[PDB]
Amino acid sequence: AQYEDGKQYTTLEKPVAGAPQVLEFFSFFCPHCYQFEEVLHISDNVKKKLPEGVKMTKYHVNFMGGDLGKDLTQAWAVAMALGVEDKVTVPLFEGVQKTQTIRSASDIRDVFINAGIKGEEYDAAWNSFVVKSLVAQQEKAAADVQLRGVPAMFVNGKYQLNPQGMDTSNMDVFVQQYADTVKYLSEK
Repeated sequence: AQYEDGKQYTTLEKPVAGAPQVLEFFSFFCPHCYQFEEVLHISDNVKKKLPEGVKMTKYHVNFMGGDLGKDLTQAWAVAMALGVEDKVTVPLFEGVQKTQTIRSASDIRDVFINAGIKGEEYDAAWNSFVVKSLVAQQEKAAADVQLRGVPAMFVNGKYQLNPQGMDTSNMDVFVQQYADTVKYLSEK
C-alpha cells in the first residue's frame, strides 16, 4: 500500500488505552524538536489537516538535560496550566539551544517573566498540586509507550510516526507528508 507499517509509521506492540488522540513528545534540548517547532511548524500543520473532534496534546520529557530537563518539564506543566504555551515555546527553545542563557530554574522563570507572566503567578503555578499532576501526566504518558527518543508523535495510542521513512530533500514536502500521515492514521 501507499502507507505501510514500518514505513511512515510503526505499530506499538503494546497499545495504550485512553490515550490522547494526537500525542506529541519533545524536549527543549532536542535539536530536531527545535527544527520541528521553529522551522517546520509540525504541530500547527498537523492541526490544520486534522478532522473536527480531534484534540492535540504536547508533552515535555525528562530524559534529556538531567536536572534542567525535569525543571523544563515542570515549566511546561506551568505553561499548560496558564495557557501560555505559545508565548514561551520559542524563547525556551532559543534560550536552551541558540543563546544558551538557560542554565537553571531561575533562567527558565525569566523567560516567563519576560513573556509577561507575573512572578507571583508563575511561582504559585510552579508550586501548585495542579502542576504536580500535570507533571505526573507527562511522565505517565511517556512511560506508557516506553519513550526513549524525541521528537515523537503517537496517534490513538497505537501508531507512532516514523519520519526517517519520509523524504527530507524538501522541507515543505516533509511536513505535508508528515501531516497527511497523521491524518491517515487518524481515520484508520
